[PDB]
Amino acid sequence: GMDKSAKAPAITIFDHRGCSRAPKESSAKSGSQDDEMLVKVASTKVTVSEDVAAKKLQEFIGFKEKGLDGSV
Amino acid sequence: FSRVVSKAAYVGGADLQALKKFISEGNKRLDAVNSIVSNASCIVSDAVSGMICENPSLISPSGNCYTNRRMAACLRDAEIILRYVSYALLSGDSSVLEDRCLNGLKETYSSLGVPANGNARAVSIMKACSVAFVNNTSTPQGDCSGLASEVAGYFDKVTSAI
Amino acid sequence: DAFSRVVTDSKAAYVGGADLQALKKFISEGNKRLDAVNSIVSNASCIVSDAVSGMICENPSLISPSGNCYTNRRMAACLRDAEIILRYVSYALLSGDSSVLEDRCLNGLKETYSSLGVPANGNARAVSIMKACSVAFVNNTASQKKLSTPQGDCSGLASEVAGYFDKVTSAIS
Amino acid sequence: SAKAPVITIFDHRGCSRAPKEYSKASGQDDEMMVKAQSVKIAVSDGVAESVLKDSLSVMH
Ligand SMILES: *C(=C)C1=C(C)C(=O)N/C1=C\c1[nH]c(/C=C2\N=C(C[C@H]3NC(=O)C(C=C)=C3C)C(C)=C2CCC(=O)O)c(CCC(=O)O)c1C
Ligand SMILES: *C(=C)C1=C(C)C(=O)N/C1=C\c1[nH]c(/C=C2\N=C(C[C@H]3NC(=O)C(C=C)=C3C)C(C)=C2CCC(=O)O)c(CCC(=O)O)c1C
Ligand SMILES: *C(=C)C1=C(C)[C@@H](Cc2[nH]c(/C=C3N=C(/C=C4\NC(=O)[C@H](C)[C@H]4[C@@H](*)C)C(C)=C\3CCC(=O)O)c(CCC(=O)O)c2C)NC1=O
Ligand SMILES: *C(=C)C1=C(C)[C@@H](Cc2[nH]c(/C=C3N=C(/C=C4\NC(=O)[C@H](C)[C@H]4[C@@H](*)C)C(C)=C\3CCC(=O)O)c(CCC(=O)O)c2C)NC1=O
Ligand SMILES: *[C@@H](C)[C@H]1/C(=C/C2=NC(=C\c3[nH]c(C[C@H]4NC(=O)C(C=C)=C4C)c(C)c3CCC(=O)O)/C(CCC(=O)O)=C2C)NC(=O)[C@@H]1C
Ligand SMILES: *[C@@H](C)[C@H]1/C(=C/C2=NC(=C\c3[nH]c(C[C@H]4NC(=O)C(C=C)=C4C)c(C)c3CCC(=O)O)/C(CCC(=O)O)=C2C)NC(=O)[C@@H]1C
Ligand SMILES: *[C@H](C)[C@H]1/C(=C/C2=NC(=C\c3[nH]c(C[C@H]4NC(=O)C(C=C)=C4C)c(C)c3CCC(=O)O)/C(CCC(=O)O)=C2C)NC(=O)[C@@H]1C
Ligand SMILES: *[C@H](C)[C@H]1/C(=C/C2=NC(=C\c3[nH]c(C[C@H]4NC(=O)C(C=C)=C4C)c(C)c3CCC(=O)O)/C(CCC(=O)O)=C2C)NC(=O)[C@@H]1C
Repeated sequence: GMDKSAKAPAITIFDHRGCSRAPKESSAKSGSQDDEMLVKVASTKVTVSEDVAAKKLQEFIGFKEKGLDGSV
Repeated sequence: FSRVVSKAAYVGGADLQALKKFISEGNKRLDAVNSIVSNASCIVSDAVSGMICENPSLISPSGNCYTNRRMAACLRDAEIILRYVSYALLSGDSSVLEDRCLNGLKETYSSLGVPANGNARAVSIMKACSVAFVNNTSTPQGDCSGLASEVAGYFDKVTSAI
Repeated sequence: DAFSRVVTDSKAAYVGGADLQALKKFISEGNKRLDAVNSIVSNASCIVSDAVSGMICENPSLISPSGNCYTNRRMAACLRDAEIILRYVSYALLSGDSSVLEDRCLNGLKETYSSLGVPANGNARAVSIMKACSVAFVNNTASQKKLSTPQGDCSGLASEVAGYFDKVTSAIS
Repeated sequence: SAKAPVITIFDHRGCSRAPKEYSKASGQDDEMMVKAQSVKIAVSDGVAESVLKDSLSVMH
């Protein structure tokens, strides 16, 4: 059940082939380009700072404008 | 990927090779997840803004997004939902999404007074966003419509649930 | 002058009604100019975030241990500076001139960044991206059902805001 | 002091929320406003971490 915790899965995809920063977080070599790519997954509490919410209210309250995408 | 759902799981190298052998279209699946999650902030804020401009009273003194506490909580919820959907796309099924996210959520909103119609619109916007990023409407060009319909279905499960 | 005291305490300033009508009579293309400002300021968060992100994806070493955006403190300061710059550009566009932009934001900024070791080329890319975003939003060529404004021609305003961004890049590099 | 102008554009033609914060114009200019304020610009650590997480996942 939903446990009112706020926690959600935070996924990071690193397609970092050719990256000069060396892999060191995963521990199972395959000798292919898969060794330079990684999926990271954590369970983190999602929080939105009331400062952010205030700035978002400032962007939203015009009630007219938008991004490029989207119907009106 | 189940010990997470508090050490992070790191899946690369041979573990990633096997992961991609154990799921449908592993490479495309990870590109689709990458394109949603890397745009999650814009998706969350665009969906909440659209819900609000369509119904401005949500930030009037009588609306459920009025005050920073409520606006922040709402943005948080939209992000939580988007992240659980993204995990459902990563894992190729909706079990964690339905059980740990949706099971019991609608009654909670009913207790709090979170309006069903606004949530419906917000979710619909996040769906349109994710489908547009998966179908790209950085990667090799091709056809990702299957994964797009899959994530569409996970959003549709959210919509049905709440 | 009602806006002078603003962009120099805490209490705001509110321009509506007859004052708004006359303000639009005193500045070039008042309705269009207000639309352009609204489209920049309502997307400010995505513009700043996307510009810093593009600066970083072109040169990842900026968030390497030795990069100038490394750690939350430095990253936050970089996003903050980008937002400051975009806001001053938006005020220059609202006013129709660069006086406040040059005097209270660009003055000494190059020497400050030189002393902090803030890299000129990364700053240039970030601002350039913010410029491209702002021009795209002013020249917005979206369908009417997906446009927030009456369809017309705003290439002049886009050129003007591009000039303000050019003043930024010329001053801080 | 890290302050910047914040501009809020209210095209509220047809809006039921009565004006109050602002001479009238005898026209639709009575339902629209431009607001400007000098506001300390600040960015939380969470936005920085989100921009970081998003930047790492699109670079190659
Ligand atoms: C290439 C791109 C990079 C250049 C050039 C550069 O200067 N830095 C580059 C990348 C970079 N990576 C990190 C940190 C992380 N990278 C990963 C992902 C990879 N680790 C792996 O083992 C594999 C494959 C098996 C990867 C792909 C992870 C997990 C981290 C840690 C941070 C996180 O969010 O979990 C940085 C940040 C600074 C540092 O630690 O060097 C940078 C700049
Ligand atoms: C119409 C659209 C609205 C419906 C329907 C609804 O439920 N709420 C609507 C609008 C709304 N307005 C505010 C707050 C402010 N609006 C203004 C702008 C106007 N003030 C004026 O004097 C004029 C005319 C000259 C305007 C146009 C201002 C200044 C505020 C206060 C806050 C701010 O951002 O500075 C809200 C938010 C809550 C409230 O105060 O009602 C909403 C939802
Ligand atoms: C309120 C005035 C208001 C909005 C806010 C806006 C909300 C809205 N947005 C869409 C559709 C999309 N939004 C997307 C978001 C983004 N695209 C980007 O490039 C960045 C990274 C990100 C943040 C802005 C995307 C991708 C889509 C879908 C693509 C497309 O629509 O072509 C909708 C449409 C929802 C639907 O179709 O039901 C809406 C309502 N519109 C507003 O009116
Ligand atoms: C790094 C891998 C990387 C990026 C990040 C991305 C950065 C980038 N963005 C542009 C141009 C624009 N970005 C815009 C932003 C938005 N559109 C929306 O709908 C929302 C509200 C908002 C935030 C996401 C806009 C409008 C533009 C301009 C249109 C265009 O296509 O140019 C660029 C290009 C800048 C330039 O041309 O110099 C870049 C680099 N790209 C990356 O590679
Ligand atoms: C829909 C999602 C997209 C699209 C994606 C495609 N990706 C294709 C191949 C491909 N993608 C990756 C990266 C991926 N694998 C990983 O392990 C990780 C990170 C951990 C990621 C992000 C790879 C490695 C490959 C294989 C080719 C290569 O080596 O570059 C692909 C080709 C088809 C296929 O491989 O089945 C497609 C179509 N393309 C689109 O047009 C939409 C937008
Ligand atoms: C370039 C920025 C745009 C674009 C803008 C146009 N707007 C036009 C007319 C117009 N715009 C407004 C809103 C404006 N006036 C205000 O007082 C305020 C807020 C205080 C705002 C935001 C109004 C009221 C009008 C007049 C008509 C109407 O009532 O809708 C317009 C028409 C031509 C002209 O007025 O000279 C244009 C072209 N158009 C574009 O294509 C880009 C994206
Ligand atoms: C935003 C798009 C919505 C909206 C959301 C609000 N939710 C509020 C509180 C709240 N939300 C949850 C569910 C959340 N917690 C979790 O742990 C998970 C998943 C694991 C989820 C989805 C809970 C449990 C609560 C209450 C407790 C808490 O805040 O931690 C909320 C605040 C209500 C209030 O206190 O007035 C809001 C505003 N509101 C909207 O109007 C749109 C539609
Ligand atoms: C991000 C796009 C940059 C980057 C930026 C950094 N700036 C740092 C510090 C800093 N920035 C300013 C200027 C800012 N304050 C103002 O009042 C105004 C205009 C009115 C502006 C533009 C100041 C004064 C300072 C120093 C004091 C302070 O931190 O408030 C900074 C921190 C440096 C450090 O911690 O040593 C960074 C990282 N860095 C980058 O790599 C890109 C290009």
